[PDB]
Amino acid sequence: YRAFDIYNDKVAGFAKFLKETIYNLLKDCPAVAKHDLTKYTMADLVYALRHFDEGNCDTLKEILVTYNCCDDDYFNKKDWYDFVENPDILRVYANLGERVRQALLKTVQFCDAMRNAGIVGVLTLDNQDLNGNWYDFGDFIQTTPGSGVPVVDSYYSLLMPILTLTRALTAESHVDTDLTKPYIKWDLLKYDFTEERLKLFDRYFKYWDQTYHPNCVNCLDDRCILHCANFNVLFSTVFPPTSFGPLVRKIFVDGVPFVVSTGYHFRELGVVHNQDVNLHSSRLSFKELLVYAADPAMHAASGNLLLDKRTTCFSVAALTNNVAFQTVKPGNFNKDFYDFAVSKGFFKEGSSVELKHFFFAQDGNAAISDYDYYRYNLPTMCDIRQLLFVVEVVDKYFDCYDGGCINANQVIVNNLDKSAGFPFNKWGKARLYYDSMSYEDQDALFAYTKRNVIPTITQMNLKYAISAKNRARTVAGVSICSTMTNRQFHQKLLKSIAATRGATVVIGTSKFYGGWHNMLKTVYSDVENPHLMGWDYPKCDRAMPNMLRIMASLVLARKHTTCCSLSHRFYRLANECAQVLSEMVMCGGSLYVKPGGTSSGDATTAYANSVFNICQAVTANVNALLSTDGNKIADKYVRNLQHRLYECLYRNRDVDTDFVNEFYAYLRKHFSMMILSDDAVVCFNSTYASQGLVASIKNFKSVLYYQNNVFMSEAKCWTETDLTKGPHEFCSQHTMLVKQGDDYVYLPYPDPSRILGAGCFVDDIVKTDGTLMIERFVSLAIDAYPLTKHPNQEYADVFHLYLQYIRKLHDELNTSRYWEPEFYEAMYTPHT
Amino acid sequence: KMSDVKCTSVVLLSVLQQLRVESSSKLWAQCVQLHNDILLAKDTTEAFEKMVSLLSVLLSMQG
Amino acid sequence: DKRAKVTSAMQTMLFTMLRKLDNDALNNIINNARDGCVPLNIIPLTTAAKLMVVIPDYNTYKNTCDGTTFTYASALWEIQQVVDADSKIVQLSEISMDNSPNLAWPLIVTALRA
RNA sequence: CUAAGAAGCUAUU
RNA sequence: AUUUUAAUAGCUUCUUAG
Repeated sequence: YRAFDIYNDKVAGFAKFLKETIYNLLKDCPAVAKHDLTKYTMADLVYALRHFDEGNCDTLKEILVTYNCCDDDYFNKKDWYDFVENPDILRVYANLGERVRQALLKTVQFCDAMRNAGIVGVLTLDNQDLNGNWYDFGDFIQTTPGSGVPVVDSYYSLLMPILTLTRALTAESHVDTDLTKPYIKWDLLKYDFTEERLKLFDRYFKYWDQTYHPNCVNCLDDRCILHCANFNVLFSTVFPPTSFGPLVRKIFVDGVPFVVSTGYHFRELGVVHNQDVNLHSSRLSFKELLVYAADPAMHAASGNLLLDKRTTCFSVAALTNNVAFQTVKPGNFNKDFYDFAVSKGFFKEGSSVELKHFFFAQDGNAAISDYDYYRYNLPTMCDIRQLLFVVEVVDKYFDCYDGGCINANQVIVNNLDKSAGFPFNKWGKARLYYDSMSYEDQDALFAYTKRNVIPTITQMNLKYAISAKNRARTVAGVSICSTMTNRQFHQKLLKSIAATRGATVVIGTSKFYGGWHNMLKTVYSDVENPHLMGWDYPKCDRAMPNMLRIMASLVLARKHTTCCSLSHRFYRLANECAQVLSEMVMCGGSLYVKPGGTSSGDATTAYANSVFNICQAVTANVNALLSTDGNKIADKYVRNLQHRLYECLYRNRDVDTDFVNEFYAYLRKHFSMMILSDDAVVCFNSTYASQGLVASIKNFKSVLYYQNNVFMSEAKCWTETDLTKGPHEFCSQHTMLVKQGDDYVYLPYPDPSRILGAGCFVDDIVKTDGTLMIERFVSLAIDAYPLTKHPNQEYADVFHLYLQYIRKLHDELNTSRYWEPEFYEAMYTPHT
Repeated sequence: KMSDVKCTSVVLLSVLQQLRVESSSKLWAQCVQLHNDILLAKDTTEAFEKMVSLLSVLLSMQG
Repeated sequence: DKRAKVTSAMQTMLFTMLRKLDNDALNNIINNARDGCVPLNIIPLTTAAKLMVVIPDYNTYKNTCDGTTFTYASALWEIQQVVDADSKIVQLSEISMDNSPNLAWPLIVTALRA
């Protein structure tokens, strides 16, 4: 049992199976072992890092212990195979990559020797030796010499998400390709990196089909951008990390030299230059004044150089001379609630009448150690035709709306009591920064940020919240100007999703007034034998690929076809990638650099997490559908879906609308979903998930292993085996079925220790006045109504304890009166 | 009855914060570490050793 | 006016910092570019007036800095203050194995360019 | 005087 | 010192009804 990549008329896919005289043309080339090896092939090393599960991971174990990368006594240690708890596993993976370079250069010597010979033929990934030899021929064809074509899409496209894990291009940083020789040395002042990057692409990837452009402003559509940036993730690890980012320019005004940006050299999006440039300023205009004040190039030159060894990240400077740390405050105890809580015969031992959750406190150095949690971010770079099919299937989950550009007269603010962001947050709030300019100036700054790029500064400080695990999470905070462009550029679709009742995306709509019965009736829509799933992503804010964030941002702006041209969208995408992906983030008086992932303070954050969750859902279904045998599944429609799917990925170049609509029909009909930004319940047909037509737990385990590189344990996920009772946890609520009236209504109830824990631990001594706690305790009484119908008695005792303490506080200070149950049962009537 | 150990510990840490002894950070890291060790316990006499150590701490200083 | 006061505060922000800038050293690094365009991350790296390093424990100081002088990034430096979290000057003859239980860590150093 | 609906402000879970 | 979503309670204005 090995792994094979098959393109036949019967069965197509990538799965396990049960298993001429052209040699005298290629007999004098140093790439073919002579005919009549190594036992394990290269595609098994492709497969076992893509299809990983514990218990059947033996093949990976002899592949690692064969080639002297590891001994066999590191593996009797418990908990060895996870990135999040074993940080030393990345070293023993990293010893493989020189054989990967010796593979790829041998394929370059295969392809260049093939094109001069005159052979038209298609290459398959399973035929490689692990040393570098190719051996399996037998389906090629002859032509005129010097005109034969290679078809190299499938090998390179499936090879992509392991090269940046195994670090195959870390050996280009030497002098002349030997490991024992010293490293290559550059002059510091280089910033172009165009000619030698292009000859690197015509050294390693010389016979690729579509034209790579090293810059992205030259590009012609909204699909060469993902192509060029997905190549540019891999090439941007060779070059030293000083020479990436913003650039400088010398300018004279008021007798004083200054410094200002003129363009950016991205990790991914190539080289862009400013079309507006001035040699001297004669006066001052407030648009360019905000441009100059938003730049931290004015802060970076006036700081001391910083060398940090606390973390493993790159640094630029420290803005002030003095470094200080701050501490997380602990909380306060309500002894009146506990003192009356023991008077009702409660808080014994010998039972579960106790408490679980508490407040926690953190030291001064917790904050920089919470920044250190970005070290699980890795350079990851994904498949190119698979993502090209995912980016068209995800368009039909969101083409039920209307959206476009607006003006400053029709922008809707929610609140004006916020923070501002560095360096603007020392003088004025957001209200002062909307009171300054006019409508014509906001039209001008919409027109000028389609011509120029702006940098910002992320402020960070801490928050206080209730936890069940000793941990802190801090905040992220974005400055004004990118958000103020972002409201104008996106706010129509932001309100258009959040005002339609009943869809796949479930944000906006409410659990009260009989909404939860409509929720779970939309879940169980047209299925036949349903069970339920559910999961939470392990530290999703601290680790994310950059291709998934950029492809999530490009999906959310398909709608502007009547207002702007391509360059305006290019400057908006460049400002988005400069403000959410790699921004010089500050953590406590020191200007660091962010490796990549979502900030937790942007305007378009949670909807990007929702389409991100949709992206792992649809990649999990296509990865489960491709990786099964075609000689078992009974239905002919599924088999034709499989063959037209694999042809639509790896043999076509344009889009096909009909298969996108048919695949959206299948995924609507049999894998119905409900997602609110991290947390899902899905409703799978249980006749198929044992057979293998849709996803399960294990495919989500595998796809989070290879594309996201964070392990998810089996204890966090779950599966419910009943139609009647609902999900086990869904946004930390529990589900039962309650008779009320003439039918049965789903009343969702919380954890009881949350209700017992939210009252006695308040965070402020000033909050021990009852003026806020009367509506706080009656809102908790609304939240703790559906424990009354539960057949265990202690939660009804908790409900009556809260009722008597509400009566005590009302003495100390029917239908419309909240001190009877007739008011609270009116809240869950389905008629408003 | 062992929730009373936790409520006495959190009201004594509320006392010990407003005594203003945070600036000497070396004892404060150990005190917050043992406070986190108090709240995740299951036996009582080990927790009784932990709370008589914390009463020794809050009767030790004259802040 | 609010507009005039935010223009005033932004004006004195962009004019009161011009001390390390308006130097000859920015001209010393800006002159040899092909178009007067240099990457921003090596703007401080040639012309830093100071270096400050945070140190977490004893063994990283055994690897990193010894004596009064050391070398980072083809430049010589000379160490003047070493300071802790209580903002006191900790001394140089005391830093060894024999005091590593007692004192309070992490530490902050500073220097000047030779 | 009251009920219903819509809009703006403060404050909470 | 973040962003988005709903619910309650309180104020005020316009409209409709006796």
